[PDB]
Order: sequence, then C-alpha cells, then structure tokens
Amino acid sequence: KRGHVLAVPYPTQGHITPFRQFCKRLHFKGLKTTLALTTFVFNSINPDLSGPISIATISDGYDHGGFETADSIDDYLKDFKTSGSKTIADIIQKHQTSDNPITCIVYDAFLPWALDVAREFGLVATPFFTQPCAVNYVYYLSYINNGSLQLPIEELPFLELQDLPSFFSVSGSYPAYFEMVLQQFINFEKADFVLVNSFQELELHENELWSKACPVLTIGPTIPSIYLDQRIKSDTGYDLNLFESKDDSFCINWLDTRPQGSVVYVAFGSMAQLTNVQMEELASAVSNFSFLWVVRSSEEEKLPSGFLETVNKEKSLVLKWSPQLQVLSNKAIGCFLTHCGWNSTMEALTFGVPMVAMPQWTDQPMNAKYIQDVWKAGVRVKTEKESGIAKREEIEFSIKEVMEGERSKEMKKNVKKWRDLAVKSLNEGGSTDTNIDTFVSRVQ
Ligand SMILES: O=c1ccn([C@@H]2O[C@H](COP(=O)(O)OP(=O)(O)O)[C@@H](O)[C@H]2O)c(=O)[nH]1
Ligand SMILES: *[C@@H]1O[C@H](CO)[C@@H](O)[C@H](O[C@@H]2O[C@H](CO)[C@@H](O)[C@H](O)[C@H]2O)[C@H]1O
Ligand SMILES: *[C@@H]1O[C@H](CO)[C@@H](O)[C@H](O)[C@H]1O
Ligand SMILES: O=C(O)c1ccccc1Br
Repeated sequence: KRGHVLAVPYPTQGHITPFRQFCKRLHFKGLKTTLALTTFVFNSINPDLSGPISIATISDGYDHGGFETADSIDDYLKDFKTSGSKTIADIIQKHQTSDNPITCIVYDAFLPWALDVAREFGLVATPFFTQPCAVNYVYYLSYINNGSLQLPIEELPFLELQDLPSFFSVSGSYPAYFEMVLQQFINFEKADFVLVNSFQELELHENELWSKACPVLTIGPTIPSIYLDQRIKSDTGYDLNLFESKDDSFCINWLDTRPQGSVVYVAFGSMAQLTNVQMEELASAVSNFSFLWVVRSSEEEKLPSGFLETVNKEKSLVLKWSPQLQVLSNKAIGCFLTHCGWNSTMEALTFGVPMVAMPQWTDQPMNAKYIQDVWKAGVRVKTEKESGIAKREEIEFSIKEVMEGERSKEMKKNVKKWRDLAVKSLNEGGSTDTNIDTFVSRVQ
C-alpha cells in the first residue's frame, strides 16, 4: 500500500477521461491515485469527491476563465508550464508529511516539463501518451528528423500525406501545438516507463517499431471495465464530464424504441468545430437517415436556419452532449460518423460499431487511415482537394457504404474481432494486464 500516483492530464475531456480510467485500474490493483485538475476545470465540473480517486487542483495560469481567456496557444502552454510546475510542486510538498506521500507522477506526454518536477522531488516519472502507437511513432520520427517527414516512411510505407497528422499536411497551422506534439519526445527516454493508451494487439507492428526506440507499455484500452473484462464492477462509465447532459436516460430510452442497426450516430467529440458550410453539407447528408447527432451548444449557431425544429421526432434526435458509451453499446446504432478522436475510435472499435471517418485535424487523419485501411472497420469520407469540404453527396454515400453494401458486411465482421482481443488483453495474463502490473510493481 506504499505507492501514491499523482496523475496530471492535459485539461481537456479527451485526456482527463483516459487518465481517470487508468487511475481506476491502478486503484483496483492497490495503488493510491490523486488526479490533478486545473482550478478552472475543477470549478466547472464540480466533481463528486467521495470516490476511490482523490482530486487535487493545480493552475494553468487561467483559473478564472480557462483556455479561452488566454491570448494564444503559445501563451497558454508557456503559462501552463510556469504555473503547473509550481503548483504540482505544491501538491507534492503538501502530501510529504502525510500517511501516503506522493511517489510517482504520471503526466500527460503533452507536458514533458512535469518530468523535471518529478525528478526534482525524487519521484518515479512516466509520461502517458493518450494517442496510439502509430501516431506517436510518426511524431517520434519527425522529432528525430528536426520536425520533418519524408514520405514514404520505410517502416509504414502505406501512409500518404493525407494520412499524416494535420500538422504535416496543413503547412504552418497550429505551430505551438505542432511543437508540443514533437516535444513529447524531448526527454521521454529519461522516464521510468512510457505509457500508451492502446493495446498491443491493435498495433503489433507499430508498437514493435516504437519500442525499439524506447520501451513503451501499452495499458489500454481505457474503456470502463463493465464493457470488456468486467473485473472492476464499480467501473461502469465515465464519471468526470466537462459537459452537462440532460440526465439523458431520455437519449437511451429513445434509442430503445428503434430497430436494430437503424440509427446513424454522429458526434465530433469535445473540441472540433465545423464551419457554417461544413455544417450545411452534414445536416443535409444525415437528414437522409434515422440519426442521433450531438451538436455542441457553441456549434448550434452554424446549423442551417430552422434545422433543429424540422428534425422529425420519430426517426431522429439532436443532443447537446451524449452518454456516448451507452449510445455506442445500444443495438439501435448502425454506424458511427466520427471525427476519429482516439477515444471515440477505440470506443467504436471495441463496441464493434463500424465507422464513417470524417477527421478534422491533429491526429484524426491518421486514425481515419487506420480505421479504413488497417483495421478495415469503416470508410473515410472524401473531401474536395481545392475546398477541403466534404460535400453532402459524398457524406451520404459513405454512410450508405457502411450501412448496407457488400463492403458493409465485411467491416462488421472485421470490427468485432477487436472486442475479444481487448478483453483478453485486460484479463489475467493479457498484454495490458501484465504491463499495468509491471508499472504497479515499479511504483511500489
Ligand atoms: O457527445 C459526446 C461526445 C464525446 N463523448 C466522449 O468524449 C470523449 C471524446 O474524446 P476523443 O478522443 O474521441 O475526442 P476529442 O474530444 O479529444 O477531440 C470520448 O471519451 C467520448 O466518449 C461523450 O461522452 N459525449
Ligand atoms: C487547444 O487549442 C484549441 C483552439 O485551437 C482549444 O479549443 C483547446 O481548448 C480546449 O477547449 C475545450 C472546449 O471545447 C475545453 O474543454 C478545454 O478545457 C480546452 O483546453 C486547446 O487546448
Ligand atoms: C483547429 O482547427 C480545426 C479545423 O481544421 C478545428 O476543428 C478546431 O476546432 C480548431 O481548434
Ligand atoms: O491531439 C489532440 O487531440 C489534442 C487535444 C487537446 C489539445 C490539443 C491537441 Br493537439
């Protein structure tokens, strides 16, 4: 009972959730964990604090308003390193006299500066990569090559420019984020271990490649235990949400009244914004189906005028936020029109829901390439090269490819092989269970 992990996610939903899920696994294995949330995120959730995972607050330098009150991404990341370094140190110091002092920092790989704090205090230090091995390996090759990528990549020759992370195909876009994803590797060799939110059997070749450069430990998927291995019965869902849902049994009750495989689920995660023009092509394409579409509140204005009040309440539903795990497990879902965020992707793969891939930016084009041509679990929507927009007829065609065709019948069979592979990996003797055991042993 000696070890104590302080877990520091990048402060977005897609990073907080896999960190929190990993903490529930460590707790089941007997390791105490404290999750570090920024003050702004803490004061927006109002989390429940009678749980097996404690919460500490740190500062990114923007406690009042959060990221949206920062001038720029570069200012934000630099203030986060300043304020985060000082406030992580503060948490460590505050726990020193305690029964269980902090012994280990599991920090988001996006934040390599946390390793320096961990090393100043003599702690175990491990970066946690929330993106899959293939993406991280590609970023690692570019970091080694001063930020450039010569296609083709000898070890992954099937990758084309349009399959790379958007930083490589959209020149100069988001330079602060591009620098951040490359600098994940500035010191990762010096960590005790390198953790990855994936499972070995999903990316055998890429995991093998990346491990030659640095031993990594796959400890995923971070899907709650009740849906896969079921060894942790208290792990029944995602219980740290930055977005409010209208308590929606209403959403799952509505899907219960629908025929099997008949509903098109559409969602673009927590962050990605589509333009007016892209929302128009989408709204038109999906209106040819029974659909369940999450449109985030801030995105509603970009819908075509009067769209929300001409959804026929019998076949279709538009939500502000969904219980996506429960949706993706419901039998009424025929396919998942997704932006290919890695959590939505792994959730789709493991629930056996075939995908329509509409990637937007950072690593999503990679996940989209793997969904279609490696895991063969869906089709990527075609976007016009000059305009960059996926037009309504191309979106409707891709959904039909996944719902009905001969392609369709194949991608169903292929996507259900992955649930069992993950269950095996999380069960005793599996790849992920052993790797988590190795990490727990080192921490205590
Ligand atoms: O309406 C929604 C949309 C997304 N999610 C969850 O939010 C996470 C989104 O993470 P992902 O890596 O897919 O995308 P990001 O939001 O980081 O771009 C996932 O755990 C989804 O299940 C949800 O619960 N309800
Ligand atoms: C990364 O930069 C982009 C802007 O290019 C931001 O959208 C993102 O900020 C996140 O926004 C989310 C709201 O949709 C918040 O949940 C999250 O806390 C915040 O970090 C930047 O991180
Ligand atoms: C950065 O750019 C993408 C568009 O390519 C958008 O989806 C994100 O919302 C934005 O932060
Ligand atoms: O890679 C991601 O998904 C990501 C998430 C949040 C903020 C920045 C990025 Br670049």
